[PDB]
Amino acid sequence: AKYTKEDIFRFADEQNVKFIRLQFTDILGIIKNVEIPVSQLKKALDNKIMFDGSSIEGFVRIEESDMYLFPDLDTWVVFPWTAEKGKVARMICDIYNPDMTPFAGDPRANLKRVLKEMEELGFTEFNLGPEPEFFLFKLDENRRPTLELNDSGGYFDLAPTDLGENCRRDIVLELEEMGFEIEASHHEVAPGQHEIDFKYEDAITACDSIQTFKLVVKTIARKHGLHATFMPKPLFGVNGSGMHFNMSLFNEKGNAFFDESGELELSQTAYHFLAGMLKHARGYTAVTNPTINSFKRLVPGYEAPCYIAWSGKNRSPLVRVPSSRGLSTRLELRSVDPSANPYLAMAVLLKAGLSGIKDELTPPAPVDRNIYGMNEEEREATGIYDLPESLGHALIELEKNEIIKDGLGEHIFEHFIEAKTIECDMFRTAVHPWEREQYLEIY
Amino acid sequence: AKYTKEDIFRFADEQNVKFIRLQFTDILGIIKNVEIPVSQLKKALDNKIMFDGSSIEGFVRIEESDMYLFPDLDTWVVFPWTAEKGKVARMICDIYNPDMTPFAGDPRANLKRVLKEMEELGFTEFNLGPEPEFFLFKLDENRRPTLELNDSGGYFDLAPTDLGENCRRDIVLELEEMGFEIEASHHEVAPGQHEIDFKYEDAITACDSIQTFKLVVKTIARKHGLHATFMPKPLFGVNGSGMHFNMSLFNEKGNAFFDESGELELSQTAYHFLAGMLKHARGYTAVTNPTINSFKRLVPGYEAPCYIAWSGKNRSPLVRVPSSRGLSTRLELRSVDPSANPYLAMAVLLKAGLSGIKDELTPPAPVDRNIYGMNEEEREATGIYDLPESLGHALIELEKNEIIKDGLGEHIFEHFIEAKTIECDMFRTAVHPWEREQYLEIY
Amino acid sequence: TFKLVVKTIARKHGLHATFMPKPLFGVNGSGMHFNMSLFNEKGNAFFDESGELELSQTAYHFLAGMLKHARGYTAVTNPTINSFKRLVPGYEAPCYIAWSGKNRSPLVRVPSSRGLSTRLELRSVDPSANPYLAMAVLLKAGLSGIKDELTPPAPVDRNIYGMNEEEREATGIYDLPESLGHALIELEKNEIIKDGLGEHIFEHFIEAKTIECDMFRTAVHPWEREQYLEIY
Amino acid sequence: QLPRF
Amino acid sequence: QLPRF
Amino acid sequence: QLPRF
Ligand SMILES: NC(=O)CC[C@H](N)C(=O)O
Ligand SMILES: NC(=O)CC[C@H](N)C(=O)O
Ligand SMILES: NC(=O)CC[C@H](N)C(=O)O
Ligand SMILES: [Mg+2]
Ligand SMILES: [Mg+2]
Ligand SMILES: [Mg+2]
Ligand SMILES: [Mg+2]
Ligand SMILES: [Mg+2]
Repeated sequence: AKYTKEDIFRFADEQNVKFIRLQFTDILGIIKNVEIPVSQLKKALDNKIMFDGSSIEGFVRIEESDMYLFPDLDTWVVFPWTAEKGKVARMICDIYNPDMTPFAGDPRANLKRVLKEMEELGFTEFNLGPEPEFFLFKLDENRRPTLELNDSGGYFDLAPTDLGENCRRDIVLELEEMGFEIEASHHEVAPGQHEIDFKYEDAITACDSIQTFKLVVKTIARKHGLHATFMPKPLFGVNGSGMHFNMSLFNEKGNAFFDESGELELSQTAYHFLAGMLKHARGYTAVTNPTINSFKRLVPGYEAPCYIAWSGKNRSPLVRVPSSRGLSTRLELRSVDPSANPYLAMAVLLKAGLSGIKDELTPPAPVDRNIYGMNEEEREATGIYDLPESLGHALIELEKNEIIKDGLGEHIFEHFIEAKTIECDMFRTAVHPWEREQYLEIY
Repeated sequence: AKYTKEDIFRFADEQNVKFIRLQFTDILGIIKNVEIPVSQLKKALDNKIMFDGSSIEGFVRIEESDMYLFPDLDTWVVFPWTAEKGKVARMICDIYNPDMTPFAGDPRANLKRVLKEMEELGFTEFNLGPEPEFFLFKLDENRRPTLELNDSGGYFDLAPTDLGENCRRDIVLELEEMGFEIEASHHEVAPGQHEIDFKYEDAITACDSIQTFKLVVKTIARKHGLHATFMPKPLFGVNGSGMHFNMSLFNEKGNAFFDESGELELSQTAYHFLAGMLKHARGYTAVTNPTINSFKRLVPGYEAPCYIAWSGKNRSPLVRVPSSRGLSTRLELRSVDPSANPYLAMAVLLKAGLSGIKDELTPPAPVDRNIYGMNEEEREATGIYDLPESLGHALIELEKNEIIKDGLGEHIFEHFIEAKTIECDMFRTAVHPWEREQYLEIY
Repeated sequence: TFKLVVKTIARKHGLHATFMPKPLFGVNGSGMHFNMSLFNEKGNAFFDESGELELSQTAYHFLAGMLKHARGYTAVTNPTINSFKRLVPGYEAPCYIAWSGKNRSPLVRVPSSRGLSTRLELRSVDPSANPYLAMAVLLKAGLSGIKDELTPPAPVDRNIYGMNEEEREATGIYDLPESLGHALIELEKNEIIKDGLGEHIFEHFIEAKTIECDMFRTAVHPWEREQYLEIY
Repeated sequence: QLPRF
Repeated sequence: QLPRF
Repeated sequence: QLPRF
């Protein structure tokens, strides 16, 4: 408990806020919110605000359903770009049924349920550190995004330099001012691609920070006449954007993944987690990569993962074990992209790891022989398997796997499949200019 | 034997031709040709012209291979648009190995081999009538095709009218002048879409007429400042272009598909042919629809077939039996599109029908209950199955089926598979503007 | 005459006809493959129905001579700097000294036609070469091979591009010169090609080509600026 | 239900 | 082999 | 001698 009701009232009085954005996240990952004046703040703190819960279902909503808006006090953040006519503050809210029960269709509530299951098994917390990457594009005269990148930088290069501009520096400075724990910030391989690293927090706090980071980055980029995009693969032939997740599991003693007497200084819990993560990777690939464009990133030659394998040092492994040990022991999943919903991805990953721990599965031997060297047939003999190549195949794999369904819940699973099958069909029937440039004069 | 060598020499002398285009068709269906002066014509008639046979393989060619250019005398056609500085004539040529053996990789030779097998089984000829449909687009200032149709017509409508233009009328008039047997011509459902029907000839003659028709239509449309395209689905939300094939099998007595004493006035041979065509439809769907744009046409609601079923009167059946009987008895396959190679499609269809006749398979009962009414699950209980939804699935079905491989030959099968897999990989990794319009701003 | 007439007619129709070996990067180059046959009183000297591959011993000696001195006359057959931009892998231009009846870009190819049409095809020649000098050096190499009765190496059909340079240098496969300077050095080393060119032509050709190489070497190209002006 | 299409 | 690509 | 240069 970081803040209380009285603290929130005092903050609202002293910082002179007149608007509060009670925000939440739908199934598709879009940040939505209800806007209330400061005069209603007390009612908001009484968990008495009603709204339409069907919006959580996204565009596949059918029937209006009334739901409560239980806010979280610890998520109180005051925005700085609010001029003087009253400031704006936000609090991430939980969704509750009218019968005082958390909504099963809320991704945050689902993540809380999965964390409760993990605590039941014996662990304390699930620390996560994300590595989101984003692209910056120049705006047009009509304030519309173009295809021109802001700079032709390189990997870890000092490309933006000093003397103005350097949108990454301004973004990180305002994030630090807003109260974000930023570890580092650097230029990525692709031109105009930047990465900012976070500190390791709890699962829920990390997801909330991810959403707030996306919002703040987009707003600040729009301030400086730029468009910040988190599309997995905005351009062809260039490196994509990833959101590598470094996860660690903790218990009463400390880090559960660390064991000085184990092989690679890894505990049996870490190996069981690896086995669970690798066994069901084909299952949750759809959740971790939910857009059609996502699977355009999962292609060989751009450091994105393409095969289900783990290693300590390899060219684009699905799961990577960083060399750091002790309390910093962690497992990195590299298949996640910034377009994914953080809550759903964390829920499915935690469910897979928990299932692996419960079943005590033995992970396959790590591969370090450049699996890209052989053909598909030459590596299918071993345990190396391909990730789904399209969203439709990933949706089929979801519909087959049961543990991921249990980790998502029936409501979320049904609405996710419905929305994504529509997206697949919409993309399948469309006629793209690629076809009108390959078969127009030819045929 | 319609023409002899002396006839060809007399024609060349009297019509004053100075150029002869010895033409052929590659695996991909592109019309290719070697151009020789009239002074070499005698050598051309001696089957002594050498050329690079690897061009038949298309872009996937590796090693240069020398091959002969056996021409066909009956295909002598003199083009009318040649001004006065010498005329241009063409003859479709067969490809022969240097050891005086027909090339196995030539689609025409493969079709001849399949026809030889059919004659061995006891039949005489395989009459075919195609129904090609094409779109007309207006050219730009730089003589480049645009997306604007030439007219907003309708199905069987008198849209182009009189008083100039009416490119369909000019095309059919020049085709009649060139020596084409045109049955009828009309406006199709889509605006700017036109169909011209042919008379029923032999398989080889029908395929040659199809290729010549494509060439002549494109040239004449270019003459009047228009672009004629045979792309299966140039535009979204509009009717596609098809090349329905009406096939009939003949014997010494007459039409083998006609029997006054049989059900529906159809012989047992016709039913065996139907069973063979329906059994392997999932197999040769790749050959009949060889482009990515093709499977954009195979969508419900635009009269294109989507399910493996046959009927005498139904909304978009895969195989349709026209009401005409007697010597006009025929089976119509509607899944073929103008982009397909006529020789390969005829070869695979003949192989499927011949296999059905040899195995004496019983065809499924015709469906007339509007299969579109039920869902996929409600119709999968019966014999109704879906056609492949993408070119990759069709390629997999090709790689599984053996009879279609036998009907294509090892050389053609391998090169077709290689080219189509390259095409699928090229399309899969591309980033289309659809993806940017759907995710650049949202994410 | 063909070059002159083609250029004139292309200029007539508002076009420019060029015989540059490689006008554009990443696109196929232009070649001038030579199909040569040697005749005697009886008939074609390269044809023998009783020989292996229906080839006479004269044809094999000619092949051995052509392959032995290929590194020597590569300069004469490819006399421009742009020429060696064409001799790169992946565009069907030859890059290794080998012969075959059917292979992806061999240096010397034997067409399947026989009888009076028996011939050997050299594919390293480009349209920029002087036809007289190229024919002189090729004839000298073939004649030397016939006189010495050299045995040609076995043909290669295993896609030599599959292996690395080291894995194929163990066998008789060798690389053609990669630049005009190396080709000029190879010319200055070889003596039979000098005899086939004559002292006057050899000296003047060497002088002109060395001047051309020096002129190209000291130039600063926009590629260099695009690669280093901003980085450094 | 489906305003995307 | 691969002019398309 | 050297018009090119
Ligand atoms: N250097 C890196 O590891 C970047 C990886 C790449 N940007 C991705 O999205 O996976
Ligand atoms: N009216 C029709 O039958 C046209 C059919 C449609 N044009 C097709 O391509 O199948
Ligand atoms: N198809 C071919 O053989 C062309 C060869 C290539 N143009 C060259 O210059 O060698
Ligand atoms: Mg990174
Ligand atoms: Mg990482
Ligand atoms: Mg029609
Ligand atoms: Mg029809
Ligand atoms: Mg040649």
